[PDB]
Amino acid sequence: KWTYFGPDGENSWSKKYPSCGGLLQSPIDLHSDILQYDASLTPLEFQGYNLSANKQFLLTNNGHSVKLNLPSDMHIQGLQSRYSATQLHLHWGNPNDPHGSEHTVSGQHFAAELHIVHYNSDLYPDASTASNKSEGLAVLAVLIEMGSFNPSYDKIFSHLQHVKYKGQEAFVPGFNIEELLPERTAEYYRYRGSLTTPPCNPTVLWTVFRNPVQISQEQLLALETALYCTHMDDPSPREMINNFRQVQKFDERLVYTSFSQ
Amino acid sequence: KWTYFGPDGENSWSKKYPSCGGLLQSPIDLHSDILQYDASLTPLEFQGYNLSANKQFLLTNNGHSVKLNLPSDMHIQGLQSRYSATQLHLHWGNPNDPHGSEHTVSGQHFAAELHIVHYNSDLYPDASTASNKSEGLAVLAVLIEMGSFNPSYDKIFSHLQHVKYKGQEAFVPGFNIEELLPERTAEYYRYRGSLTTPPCNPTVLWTVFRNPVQISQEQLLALETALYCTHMDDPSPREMINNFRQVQKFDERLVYTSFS
Ligand SMILES: NS(=O)(=O)c1c(F)c(F)c(S(=O)(=O)CCO)c(NC2CCCCCCC2)c1F
Ligand SMILES: NS(=O)(=O)c1c(F)c(F)c(S(=O)(=O)CCO)c(NC2CCCCCCC2)c1F
Ligand SMILES: [Zn+2]
Ligand SMILES: [Zn+2]
Repeated sequence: KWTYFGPDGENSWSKKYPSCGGLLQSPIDLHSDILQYDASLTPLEFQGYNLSANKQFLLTNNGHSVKLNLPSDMHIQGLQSRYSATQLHLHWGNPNDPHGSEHTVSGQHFAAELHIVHYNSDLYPDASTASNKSEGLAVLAVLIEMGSFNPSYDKIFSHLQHVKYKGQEAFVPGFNIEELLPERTAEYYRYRGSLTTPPCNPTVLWTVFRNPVQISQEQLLALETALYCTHMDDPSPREMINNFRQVQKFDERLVYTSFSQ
Repeated sequence: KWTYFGPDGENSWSKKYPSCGGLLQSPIDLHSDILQYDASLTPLEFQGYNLSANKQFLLTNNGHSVKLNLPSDMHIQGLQSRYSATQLHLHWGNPNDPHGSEHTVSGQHFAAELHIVHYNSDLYPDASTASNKSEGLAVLAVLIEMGSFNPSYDKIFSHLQHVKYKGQEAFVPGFNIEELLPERTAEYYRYRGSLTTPPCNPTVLWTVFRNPVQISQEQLLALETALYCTHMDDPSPREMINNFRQVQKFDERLVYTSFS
């Protein structure tokens, strides 16, 4: 059992999960000193993001986040191997401190962060297997701020109130995930990192888009209040909040940008 | 041992020291949402900070920072118990990313940070005994930014070449420690936290001053380049850099300010 608050909190993850205390840890603060423009950085292409509306995809509160499972036929192109979708999830903060992105940009926490997890399907038979292996994962990160209502994100946020507790499962009608991407996806930060949750394997190529998306005050509140980290039967409920890991040292590492300034 | 890097860096500190994976950990990001003004916070009074120019004080490279020993006559007034000085020390980054303050303000790392450690000498016989007890410590933080040369800080820095390796020591003549403090010291952040290094006891009354000081770029480069974590006879040597902890979750606590 690992949490984001307390003695089983992030500082103690290394105890049972050695990689959490290891190399190439994520997330990071995105700031000019570690940034380098790289003009070999080409736009990604997104394939099979348009999931059938006439089909439904499994949403899961896993006691640590709310995740939507995704079909392996959805993949990205523009990286070295094929990367096929496995899942998306979010991290966020709390109504007292609604700044719970994981990556930060010149020290600024955004409101929340959306992650779309892909695995290496040129090399590995699944995501689980790929996760423990080198260059085995690729994560897309969309920074989220407060602003206008977001009908596309609502396509997820409306099933929340019905997966409130640990282990619970429910169904979203398939939709076009590219709707969850920001403006100018060609402009992004790229670097080598790790899973931000136990077991923290250093196996992730991160792409964090330069531009954020906007969801409204109420959707943001909704996301921050809907879920619990605990089961239905648990005598000591815990609200699912602050489910972002703190930024990590970035020693001898560099973040590559597809954009100049 | 414990380091700021590698498999013995900060995310593994809790495997050696229970408190570093506990509550109320320092340092923290100083940002708008969690600041609460508190008109109750009166200016501290610094007693016995004008050290005798006629006395030498030990400056030690301990493999983690450079620390100057301070006399137990040196104390803070203004708090509920008397707090007496034990030492001061610093934290910093590296020439390639010269942002190594422990506290950040609105997410921004300053160049470096100066810490002046005190223990509660109304309750306890010394610092080490006080290190694990209620209301044990009060630490003063001074945020450091790169800029104008600072004569006073050079009263410490000018000696850096003498404490280059771990276990190495210089002697420093007394000057006024208050000269190290930024202006308007009445203006500060205040919160309950911990030691930023192992054993990380959650026994520190923190006071971070609002205003940064400046040191020159030469002065900061000396601090970033003179010192080593390893002994002189270590020919597999570690540079002393990035000797600061990442900011901690701080999300039931508030930080109180004395200014608006
Ligand atoms: N920010 S993250 O992208 O590194 C991340 C999470 F934050 C996260 F919580 C998870 S998971 O524990 O919720 C479970 C995945 O469905 C994964 N998942 C990865 C690691 C777990 C191995 C199997 C799935 C591969 C991705 C994950 F990748
Ligand atoms: N950031 S800090 O102000 O809490 C701090 C340090 F960063 C630090 F490095 C030290 S250290 O020089 O002694 C090396 C760490 O072992 C102390 N020293 C205090 C805490 C040590 C235990 C009890 C005595 C109080 C001094 C210390 F207090
Ligand atoms: Zn994630
Ligand atoms: Zn310190």
